[PDB]
Amino acid sequence: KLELRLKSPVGAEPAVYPWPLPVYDKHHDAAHEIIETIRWVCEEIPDLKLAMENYVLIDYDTKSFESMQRLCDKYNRAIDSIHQLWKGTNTRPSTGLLRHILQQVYNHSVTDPEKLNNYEPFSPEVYGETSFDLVAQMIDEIKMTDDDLFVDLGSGVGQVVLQVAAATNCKHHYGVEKADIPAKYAETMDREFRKWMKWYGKKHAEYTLERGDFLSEEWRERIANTSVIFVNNFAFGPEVDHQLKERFANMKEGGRIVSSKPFAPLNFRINSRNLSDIGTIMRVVELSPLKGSVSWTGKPVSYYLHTIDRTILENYFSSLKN
Amino acid sequence: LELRLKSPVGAEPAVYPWPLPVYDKHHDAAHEIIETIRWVCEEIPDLKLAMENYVLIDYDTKSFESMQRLCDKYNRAIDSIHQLWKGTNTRPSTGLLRHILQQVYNHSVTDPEKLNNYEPFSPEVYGETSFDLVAQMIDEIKMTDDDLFVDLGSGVGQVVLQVAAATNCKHHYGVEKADIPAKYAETMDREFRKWMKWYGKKHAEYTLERGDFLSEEWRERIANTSVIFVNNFAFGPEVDHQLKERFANMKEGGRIVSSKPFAPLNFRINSRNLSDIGTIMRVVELSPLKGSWTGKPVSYYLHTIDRTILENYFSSLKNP
Ligand SMILES: CCC#CCN(c1ccc2nccc(N)c2c1)c1c(Cl)cccc1Cl
Ligand SMILES: CCC#CCN(c1ccc2nccc(N)c2c1)c1c(Cl)cccc1Cl
Ligand SMILES: Nc1ncnc2c1ncn2[C@@H]1O[C@H](CO)[C@@H](O)[C@H]1O
Ligand SMILES: Nc1ncnc2c1ncn2[C@@H]1O[C@H](CO)[C@@H](O)[C@H]1O
Repeated sequence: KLELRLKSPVGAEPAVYPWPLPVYDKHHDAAHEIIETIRWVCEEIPDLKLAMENYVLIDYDTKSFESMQRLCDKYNRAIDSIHQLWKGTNTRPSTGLLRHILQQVYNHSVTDPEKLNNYEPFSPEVYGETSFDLVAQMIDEIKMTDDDLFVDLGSGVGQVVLQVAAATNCKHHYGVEKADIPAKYAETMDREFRKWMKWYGKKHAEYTLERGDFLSEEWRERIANTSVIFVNNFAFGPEVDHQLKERFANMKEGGRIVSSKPFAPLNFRINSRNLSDIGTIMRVVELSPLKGSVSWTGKPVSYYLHTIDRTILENYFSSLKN
Repeated sequence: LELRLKSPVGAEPAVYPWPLPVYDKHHDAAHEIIETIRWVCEEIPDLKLAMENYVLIDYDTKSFESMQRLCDKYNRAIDSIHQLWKGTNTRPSTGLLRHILQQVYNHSVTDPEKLNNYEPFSPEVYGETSFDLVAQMIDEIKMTDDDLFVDLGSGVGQVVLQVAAATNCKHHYGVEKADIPAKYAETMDREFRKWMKWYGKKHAEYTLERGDFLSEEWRERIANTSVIFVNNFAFGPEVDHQLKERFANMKEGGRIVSSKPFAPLNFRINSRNLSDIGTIMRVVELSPLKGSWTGKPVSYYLHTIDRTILENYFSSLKNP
């Protein structure tokens, strides 16, 4: 009774919200999530926008049970008419819808954000601010096919994995996280994501979010067999950084690493004193949405693309032999 | 016990005290310093060449010496470029303006709790969607030096500052009645003018004033305004009614951009609704989703004063 229901556009189980509606933060709540969900479904199903009496999307009071109920009811009646129309007569989400889905999955999953103990700009709590856009730019730049295996080393609550799995056709996407609190929230993010993606009728690639230490023996062979590694190594100490380079040194030719800090200098010059360095077996480039034909107006951020290339070491040895 | 950033145009340096201020749970002045440096380097290519690249990768925001080293490397690069230019003002890019407006807010609104604003239109979240929707609005209405822009209920003045940085309107006004945002708007104004000079960026003339937009003085001022911006989403029926009476004195082609329409989108003039504001204005819903938008599914409303709607009704009665 004391609740609001939104029918799924594809006939999945309805989204059920209790009344009073949950509040996510000081300026964000479930009332706005309901309005935006309705708007997104109408935007991408044009018959639905035609069927719905749209005056309610102007005339609404988020603090009134009756007003919010009438808004949900108009949308649900329009869903029923469209289901009748389709009776008589499964794609990847757009970037805009995926941004909404990921936020919605986070709001239903991470109920106590204080527990994360994350005060850095890479916190799950601010993922929608810059990270989502930079991951979308990364997806467009780093071409992935069904022959690729994607791994996020230290995946937090799994946001990058969910975004990449919704956008690409990699064979599989993995997220590995060590810390207890984020790996526990990742279990809910996983269930909430699959549920919401089915509610919208959207496709995603296969993915797994797992609890683990990416420096373990099991993960050594797994990194060696990964074609695309994503790693937020910005705050990693020298030991972890060193151990990671040792793991990357076992990757196949053409294997790629995308990171927030470079693992080798951008201007690496192979000599007799730096033959041990990872720079001898990889090309490194700085990718910035500020560079190119990209219409970027966000933060002046960059990421780094590393590609395993053993010809740098091979050519130096030929120079030494001849 | 401080950090200094030299201006790329030789204005007074930006001075930050140490320990560096914290703005929120994930945002501080150390990130502001780094991003300021990155923006100046991005838009001055010789600067990016002169500066040692490692400096913006290996930094510790919690170390005075590390942050001082970072500022020093940028200041030395500014000095080399100033020497290069010795040896022989534009508008900010959208990206730089977004950074400038956040920076102006960070230095001005020290106690955001005081605003008592829990709505999505709060100054505290302006950079999230409002900034992008205002940028879309500026591209859509295409104001010239003959225009006068007025934001009715301007809060801390963010819309006025954005519009004045982007357009060549003769003047931009913000009028705010509430004490706390009107007081913060005075600081936003000073900080904006200072930061714009620091970057060497141009803006149009603007005034942020404390006042009641329903007063007699404002009645004549609204009548002489060519572009009104108003966030009327939470306005009661009395304010809404009084505003329509103000808009009814505007000139033909006068425009009102708002968060809620002042007249129905499907208004049809008849003998029973001749009193309605819909008889003298066109109304259209503008949505960035219609027409590369991936943000929130938001809309705003454009009203254009057009008394020919009323006139055609009378001429249609006399010419059946
Ligand atoms: C951890 C969640 C995330 C993300 C997106 N991202 C970046 C890179 C630099 C940034 N700088 C500042 C602020 C951000 N939010 C940044 C995000 C990223 C990419 Cl695209 C490739 C490889 C690693 C990373 Cl971490
Ligand atoms: C007050 C600060 C602002 C702004 C930009 N804006 C809107 C309009 C609808 C919105 N919907 C949801 C969320 C937002 N942030 C929205 C912002 C706006 C415009 Cl472009 C024209 C006329 C009035 C308005 Cl209020
Ligand atoms: N050895 C590790 N194995 C898996 N995740 C890790 C490990 N070390 C750090 N992390 C995680 O990496 C993330 C930062 O990239 C954080 O969420 C942090 O908990
Ligand atoms: N009569 C008025 N005069 C000036 N500002 C007002 C008036 N009424 C409301 N406001 C302001 O309009 C804004 C609502 O967008 C608030 O900042 C609020 O204080």
